[PDB]
Amino acid sequence: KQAFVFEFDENLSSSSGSIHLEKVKQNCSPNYDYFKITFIDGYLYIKNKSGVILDKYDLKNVISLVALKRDYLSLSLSNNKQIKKFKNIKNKHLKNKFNLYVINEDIEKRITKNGILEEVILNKMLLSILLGNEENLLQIS
Amino acid sequence: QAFVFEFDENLSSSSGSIHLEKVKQNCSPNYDYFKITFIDGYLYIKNKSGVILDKYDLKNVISLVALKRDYLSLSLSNNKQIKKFKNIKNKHLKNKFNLYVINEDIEKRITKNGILEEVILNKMLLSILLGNEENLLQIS
Amino acid sequence: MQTTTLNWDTVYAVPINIVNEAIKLKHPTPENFELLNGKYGNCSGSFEEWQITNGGDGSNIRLKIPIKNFKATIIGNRLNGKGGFAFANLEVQVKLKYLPHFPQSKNKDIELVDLKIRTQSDNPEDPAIIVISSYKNIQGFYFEDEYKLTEDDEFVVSYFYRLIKEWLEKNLHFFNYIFNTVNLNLYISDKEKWEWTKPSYVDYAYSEIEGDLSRSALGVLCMTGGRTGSKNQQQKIDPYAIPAASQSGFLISEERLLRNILLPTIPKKFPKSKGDEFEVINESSQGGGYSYILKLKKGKKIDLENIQAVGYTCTPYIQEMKIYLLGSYLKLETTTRVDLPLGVASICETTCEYKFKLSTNNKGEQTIAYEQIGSPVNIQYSENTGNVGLNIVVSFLSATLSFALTFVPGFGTFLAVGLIGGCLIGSVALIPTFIESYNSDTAPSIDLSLENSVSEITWNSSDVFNLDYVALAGPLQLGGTLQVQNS
Amino acid sequence: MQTTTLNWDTVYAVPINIVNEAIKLKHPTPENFELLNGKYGNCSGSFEEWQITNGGDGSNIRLKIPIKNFKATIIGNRLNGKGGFAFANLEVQVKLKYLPHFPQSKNKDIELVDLKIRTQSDNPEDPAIIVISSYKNIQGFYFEDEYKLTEDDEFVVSYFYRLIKEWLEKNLHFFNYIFNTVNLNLYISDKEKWEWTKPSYVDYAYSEIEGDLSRSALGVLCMTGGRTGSKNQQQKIDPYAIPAASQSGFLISEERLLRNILLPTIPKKFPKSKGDEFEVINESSQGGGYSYILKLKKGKKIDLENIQAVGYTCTPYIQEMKIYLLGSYLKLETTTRVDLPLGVASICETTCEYKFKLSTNNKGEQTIAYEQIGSPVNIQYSENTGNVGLNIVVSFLSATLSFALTFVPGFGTFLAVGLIGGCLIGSVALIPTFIESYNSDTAPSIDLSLENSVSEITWNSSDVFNLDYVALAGPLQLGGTLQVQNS
Repeated sequence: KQAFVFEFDENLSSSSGSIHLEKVKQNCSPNYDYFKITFIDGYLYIKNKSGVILDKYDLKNVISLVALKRDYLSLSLSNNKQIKKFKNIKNKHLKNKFNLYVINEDIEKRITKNGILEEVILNKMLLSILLGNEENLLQIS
Repeated sequence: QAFVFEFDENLSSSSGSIHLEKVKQNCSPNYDYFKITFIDGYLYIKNKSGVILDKYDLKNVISLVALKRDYLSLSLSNNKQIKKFKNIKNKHLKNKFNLYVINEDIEKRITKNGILEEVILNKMLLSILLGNEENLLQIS
Repeated sequence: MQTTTLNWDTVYAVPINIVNEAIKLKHPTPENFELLNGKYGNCSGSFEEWQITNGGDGSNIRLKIPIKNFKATIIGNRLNGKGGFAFANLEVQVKLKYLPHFPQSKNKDIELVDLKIRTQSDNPEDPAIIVISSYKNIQGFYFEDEYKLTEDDEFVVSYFYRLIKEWLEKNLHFFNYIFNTVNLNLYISDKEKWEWTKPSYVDYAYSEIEGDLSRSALGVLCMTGGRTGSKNQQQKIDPYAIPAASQSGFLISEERLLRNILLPTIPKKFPKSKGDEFEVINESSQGGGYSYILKLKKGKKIDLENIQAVGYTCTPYIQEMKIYLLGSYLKLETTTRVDLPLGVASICETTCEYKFKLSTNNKGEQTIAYEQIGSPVNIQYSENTGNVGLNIVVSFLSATLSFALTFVPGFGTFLAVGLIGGCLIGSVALIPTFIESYNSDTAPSIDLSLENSVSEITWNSSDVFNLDYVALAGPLQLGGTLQVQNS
Repeated sequence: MQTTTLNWDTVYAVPINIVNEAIKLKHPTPENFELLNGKYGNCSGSFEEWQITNGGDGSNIRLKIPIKNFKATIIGNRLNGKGGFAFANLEVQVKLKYLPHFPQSKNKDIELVDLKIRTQSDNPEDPAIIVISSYKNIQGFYFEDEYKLTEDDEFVVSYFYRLIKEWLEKNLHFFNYIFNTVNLNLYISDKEKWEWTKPSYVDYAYSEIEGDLSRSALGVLCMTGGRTGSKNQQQKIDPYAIPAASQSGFLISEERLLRNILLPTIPKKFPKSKGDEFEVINESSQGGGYSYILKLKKGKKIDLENIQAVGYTCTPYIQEMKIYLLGSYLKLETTTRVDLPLGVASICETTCEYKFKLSTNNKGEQTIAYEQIGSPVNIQYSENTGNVGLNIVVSFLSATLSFALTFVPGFGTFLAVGLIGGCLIGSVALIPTFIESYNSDTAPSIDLSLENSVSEITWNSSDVFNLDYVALAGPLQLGGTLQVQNS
C-alpha cells in the first residue's frame, strides 16, 4: 500500500486521517533510514480535559521528516494479516526500540507557523503513531 | 475446488461441474493419474431429432484417467483467468499427451446400463479433457 | 555412457522387437472367435497374434490385436443393427504379473516364477483390459445401411471393440505367453556365493524411448541377497541400460559391488588397520539419489608400512580415501600424509583410474580384464613448521611423493583385481587369495558367474544369453544376444 | 582484528570520552543565558558543560545540554503561565562543519580547516538544531497552568525546550570549540612525498556500537592525493579502527599501500619483464564491502632466472600471483610454472606471510620493522603430456619445488621491505635503493612520515599524537595517545 490510516488519541489532543510514506535518499547517517511523511488528509484536534474541541488544524499536505535505526529491518514478519494502521494506544507509553526521532514535524510550516504549541503537539503525535508500528515501514520504498 | 465442463456432440450431450484430483501411484512413473468426480450434471443421449432419448444424472460418478507427464511443460498464463473443460463441437482435436481413460465410471452408476453407456462416457471424458490439459497444472 | 539401476540390485533389459518376435514365432496361426447370446450383442471374427505396441509405461503395456473378417449384431433399446469390418487393430492396455511356474522346481530353495499377462483384476481402479480409443487403419467398415466410417458412427466401432473385449475376458488363453522365468531364491543367507546377484524379489518395467518401439525395452528388475522391494524402487529402466554395442543388457548395482565385494575385502590390504575403519555411503548435494562411495569413516585413519626418509623412520597414513564408480571407471582417490618429526608435513592427494572389459584366458574362455588408465594424478601439499633446512625439506617431500606414486597404484590394482575376483568366484572370503595369485592368462571363466547372475532369469522359456560385452558404466554392465532354442 | 577504511584513504579515530574531557577542560560552554521578548514566551537559566552523548550517527551528533536554575514564561491563548525546573538534561541533535581556519596558512598550497559545530542551515529538511524528545533527570519541575494540564508536565517541558531552542538558534556560536584542525594540501604534484597520506578532502563521522560511548568515536575521514569525496564514501568508521591496545587509531588504506607503494615498485624486481604486467583490482573474499589485491594482468607471465632441471636449462615463470592484506598479514601467493622439453609441466602455488610492528633502530628512534611468519606453504602438481617416466618426473618436480621455496620468500622479503620503504621515506623513486641497502638496525625514524600523515590532522587545537603501536590490519594501522599540551 501507498497510503496508510493513522489514528492518535490522548487526553488533550487527537488526530486521524491518512498518510503517504516514502524512504528519503540520504548519505549522512549510514545506520539510519529517513522517511518522509505526507499527510493526504486529516485533522489535529486540541481538546480540554472533558473532551470539548478547543481548536482544530487541517493536516492536509503537511510534510514531516523522521529517522530510525536500520535495526528495524530485522523485524519479522512482513506478512499481510491484514490491514496495517499507524495507530497509538491512548495513555500507553511505549519503548523506542530503534531510536526513532523527528527531524522536522512540518517542513513547510503549514501548522507550526502558529507557534511552539503546534510543534510540540505535532512532534508528540508523530512519535505516537509510529512507535510500535515500525514493522509497517518494511514495505515502504 | 471445482471446474465446469461442457460436452456437445451430434448424438450425445453433457453439461455440469467436476472435481479433479491427482491420484498417487507407483506403477507408471511417466504418467499422472487423475480422479475426476462429477459434482453436478446430466448426460443426454439424443437422435437427429435432438430430443431426449435418455437422460442420465452424472451426480457422484467417479472417473479415472492418465496422461503423459509432458503436459507439465505447459505454460498457463491464466487468460482470460476463467477455465472450463469445454469440447469444441464436432472437431476432433489431437492427443498430445497420450491421454486415456482407465475407468469411465468406477462404481458403474451409469455404465451398469450396458456397453453403449461406457462408449458414450469414454468419448465424453476424452472430449472435455483434450486441449484443456493446461487446466490440470493447478490440480494437486 | 554411464547408466544406472535406479536403486534396483540387478536389471535385465531386452528390446521389445525381440520379445514380439518370440511371441509371433510361437503363435503363427490365426484364431477364429465367436460370441453368441451376448447380453449387449454378438460378434465373430479372426485374430492374429497380439503384439506389444507403443504407448505403455512401467507396469502398463499396450497390445495391438489385429482382427479380420469381423461381424457383429448390436442389441439395445437405443442402438440396434448388424455390421462389421474387414480389418482393424484393437488396442488394449494390460499389466503383466509374476506367477508361480509349474511344475515347481525340484529345489525347494527356489521358487520359479513366470512373467505373464495379467488376465484378471478384482480392483475397479485397475482394470485388467482397458480398451484404447484407436480407430487405426480400419478397412471395410459397415453398419446396417451405412458403409462409410464417419465421425458420427465412430461410436459403433467402440461398441464393436467392447464386444470383442467381452470375448477376451471369457477366453483367457488368448493372452498366453511366458515372457521370462526367474529363480526367486527364497531363503538366501551369508553362506551362499554371489548372494548379490541372486534375485529374492522381482518386478518388471516397459520403457519406451521417444515413442519408438525399436528403441523400447521390457526389463526384469530384481532385488537380490534377500532384499525385497519398496517405495524406493520404481518401474523404470535407464535409457542406457543396454550397451550401444549389444542387443540386450544386464546391470549389477555399483552399490552391491561396493558393499558386498570391495568393502569386506579392503581391510586385507592394510595390516596395521583394526578392520572397522571403512564404510559405503550414499553421497549427494541437498538430496540423495544413486551415488555411492567407499570411504573411511569420519575420524578414522590407516597407518601404512614404514618408510625411511632423510634419516627418519616415518609412518605414512591415509587420512582420507574415496573409491567409486564413474563413467567407465573404477576410481580411487587416496590422501596420504607423512610427518617429519623435525616439523615438515607432507600431504599427497593421489588419484588412479581403472577400466574393465571382456577378455579371454589361456583356454579361450570368456573372462573379465581390467587396465589402469594413464598415470596417477598427484597433488602435494607441504608445510614446514620447524623451519627445517631446504635440502631436508626437498628430500623429504621427494620421498613422500615417491611413496604415494607407487603405493596408491598398488592399492588401485588391489581393488580392480579384487572386484574382478568377487565377480568371477563369488566367495568374498576367497578374494584375497585371488588377488595374490591373479594372472590375466589364468583368470577363471566368467561362465559360473553368469550362471548365478544373468542366467537366474530365462527369457522366452529357453533363451540363452550370449555374452559379448563387459564394462563398468556406473553399475557393472553386461551386453549380449538372446539365442532362441531350435535355431 | 582486520579493519578497513571503508573506501576512504585515511582514517583518524578518537574516543568520544577524550573529546568530551577536552571540552570540560576548556569550558567552552556559556554559563548564564536568557531569552527576552519572545513571541511564544521567554526563559532564563544556567548551562553546565555541554558534552557529546549517545544516539548520533555519521554526520549527526547528539549533545547533552544540562540546564539548571531554569524558569520560563509561556505565552499563549491555550497554554499559558509561568514555571521552571531546578535541573534538566536537554538533548539536541546537530551536525559539525569544516570551516576555513584563521589565521590562514602562509603557504597557499595548504588550506587549514577547523571542525566546529554547524550553527545554521537553510535547508528545512536539515535543521541546524533538532530537539530530542527525552525527559531525563528533570528535578524540581513546576508550572502554574491557567487552564488545562491533564497531559503531563512532559508537555510543558517540551515547550520549555523549544524556548531554550530559540535562544540556541541565536547563540550556538557561543560554543566555539575546535574539534580538530586539518591541513588540506590542494595542488599536490611533481616530486611530492607521501602524496597518498596528504589530505585533499576531509569529512567527519560519529560512530557508536552497543556498548556505547565508552566505545564510541569521532572520526576524521580523508581522501588524499588530490582525490575528492563522493557517494562512494560513507560517514562511517569500522569498529576495529582503533587498536585494542591504544587510545586512538590512524588508518592508511590498503588500497593506497598497494597502488602507490607496491605497484610502482614491483617491476624493479624483474628487469626481465617489460614492467606493464601488474594491476591493482577490487576482487577478493570475503567479508566487508570489498578488498584490494595486486596481481598479474590476465594473459601475462614473468620469466624468472634459469634453473638446471634433470639435465635441462629451463626458465621458470610466474603464471599467476596475488598480493593482498589479510588479518595481521601482508600475504603473497605466487604460482610458478616450469615446462620441461620432454613434455611435463610443474606448477607450484606458494604462499608467504609477513607481519609489521613498531620497533626501534640503534639511535632509539621509533621505526617500522617486519617479519616473515613461518615458512612458505606450497601446493605442487603437474601435467605429463609427453608420457615422461616417473623417475624423471619426480626428479624434475624436486628441482622446481626447490626453486619455488627459494624464490618466493625472496620475493615476499622484497615486498615487505619495499612497503616499509614507502612508508618511511615517502618517495617511490627511492624505494629500490632502500630495499637494496635495508638494515633494521639502521632503518630511518618514522617521525617524518608521521608529520606527513597523521600530524596533517591536529586534535583539540594542539594535541600531539604519541605513537605506541603499528600493524597491518588490512590497511596500515597506527595506535597512539593524544598528548594534550599541559597548560
